[PDB]
Amino acid sequence: DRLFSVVSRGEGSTGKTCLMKAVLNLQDGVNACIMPLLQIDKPLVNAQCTDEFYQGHSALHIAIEKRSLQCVKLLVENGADVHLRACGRFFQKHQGTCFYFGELPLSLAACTKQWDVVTYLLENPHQPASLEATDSLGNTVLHALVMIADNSPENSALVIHMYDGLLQMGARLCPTVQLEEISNHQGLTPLKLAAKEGKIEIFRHILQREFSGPYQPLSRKFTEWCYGPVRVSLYDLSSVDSWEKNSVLEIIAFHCKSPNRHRMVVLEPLNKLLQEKWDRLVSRFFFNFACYLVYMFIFTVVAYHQPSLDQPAIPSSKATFGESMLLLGHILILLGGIYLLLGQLWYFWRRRLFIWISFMDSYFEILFLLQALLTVLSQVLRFMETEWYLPLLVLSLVLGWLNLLYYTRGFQHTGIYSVMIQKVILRDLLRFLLVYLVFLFGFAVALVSDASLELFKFTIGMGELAFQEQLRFRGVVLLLLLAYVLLTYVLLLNMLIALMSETVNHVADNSWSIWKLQKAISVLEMENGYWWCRRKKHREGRLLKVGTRGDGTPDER
Amino acid sequence: DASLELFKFTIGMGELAFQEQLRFRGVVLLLLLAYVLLTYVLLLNMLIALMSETV
Repeated sequence: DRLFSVVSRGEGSTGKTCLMKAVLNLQDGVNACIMPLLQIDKPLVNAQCTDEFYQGHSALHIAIEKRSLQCVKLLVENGADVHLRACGRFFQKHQGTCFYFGELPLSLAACTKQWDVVTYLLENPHQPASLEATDSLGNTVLHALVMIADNSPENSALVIHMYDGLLQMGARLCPTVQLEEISNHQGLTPLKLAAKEGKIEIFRHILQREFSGPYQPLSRKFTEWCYGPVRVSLYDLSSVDSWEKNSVLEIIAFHCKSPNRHRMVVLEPLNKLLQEKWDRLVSRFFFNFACYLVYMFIFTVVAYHQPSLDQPAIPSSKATFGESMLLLGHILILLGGIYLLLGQLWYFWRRRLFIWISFMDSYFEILFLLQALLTVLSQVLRFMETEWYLPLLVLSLVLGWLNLLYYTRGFQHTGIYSVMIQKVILRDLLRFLLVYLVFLFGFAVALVSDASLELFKFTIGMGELAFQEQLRFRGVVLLLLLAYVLLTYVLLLNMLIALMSETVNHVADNSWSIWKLQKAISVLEMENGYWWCRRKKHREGRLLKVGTRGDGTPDER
Repeated sequence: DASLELFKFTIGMGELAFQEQLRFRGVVLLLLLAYVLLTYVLLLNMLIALMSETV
């Protein structure tokens, strides 16, 4: 064809005109055939590529992508649009795609540090760039700069300096429009979206933001009392006072894409803010701690002083004060069970959890829900007048004894080894109980092929039961079977020690991260589960006296 | 008696296994002995990880 070869030397399925194909090659960075396209048909320079891949794409986007200047200066005198979307299947639907490169010449101009065409597209007398522009997802230019971030500090540095330079132009070219306030169609600011997808470097950059030059509502890290060896940091703290959109640890609690969710609480305003809120208010959880302890004492003395009889729901035997303490402890114990049960069903209907499909998230709530289910079947079964109530009351008892050690969450030694054993609940013993109950399955089948329960009681390892059956010769088949007991013995001790090689090597600082994460979530969840009234929601400042020695030049003006 | 013999049941050297055919043994020592496994690997874990702490 003369068109594609004419744009090679000198279609309708992809919207590729001879100018579009003429931009698809750069060829020493020139395009000299723009004037006949001006003769034939701003609709050509802003033309959309027809294909499903590049739906909405124009040549100006390649003019950014070719990193040239002749393109962007001669693809703009014919009326180049800026506010135009380019959402297709080269774009933001699926993973493994050039996801959100910006769909927008200001955005993709601002992604790869092309400050000459950001500044140049901010100075064209055709259509100045909408900084507040957005897409069908609500993701603006800030969400473009945050969703492009990665774990590499080179990309973090170029994005943070092109980002802070974009804030420098936004404070110079088009001020008085709060671009950070603008949210997505999900309805989250780039503070809330950056903390949502877990970009601690740019959310940190929001928290570390201080603007040299005029004027004050662009900084976030404030200093009011200057001193040499003593720094006084102030913060507006728009994080926890966001009672309208979300709390930050709700969209960190629950995104549930988290690449690095655990480490980010160590970062400063969440850390010291939820610490001072801890030793404000949250540390007085000891009342519910000892209250649940005395609760378990009450069910302990109800089920423990169970009178030996065949008639359930008996009257006071005998007529003394202690049996009034028994029945009183019974009406008190399901009286508190209704409070815990309404708390967890409110947690269900509000918190919307866990359902589908394969991998269970929190191993807490299977135990709370299973204990709740077996204890309401214990209650209704107690109304159904049987004897089978008591072993399930023992089940809710001992599983409640396991539920005492959920409340072991903080102080400085105990809470962080509670993150050690909590993490080893999250990692090691699940596979160990899988293969160990498989090997007890083959072992208990192997001894049979009373007898079953006595086979369960043969081996903790405490068997001396050795068979008097002189018919089935013992001698090879327990030689290699007891050799297989040696195989699973050193294989499961090997699985314990090598399991500690798996989880222990990595849990050094993640105990110091998951810990203050766990009590951080507990802070923002005692202000949730307890429903009622005012938490401290003032945003005037946060007084911190950092005693870091500075003997240089502050020179703050 | 029952208390002191319960102290002498477990260094770990118990073979006392109950002849009481009334109180069915079988789930409640299944998950109770599973809890003995929990405190066994949890306190051996507390020994080894305690040596991670102080050693």
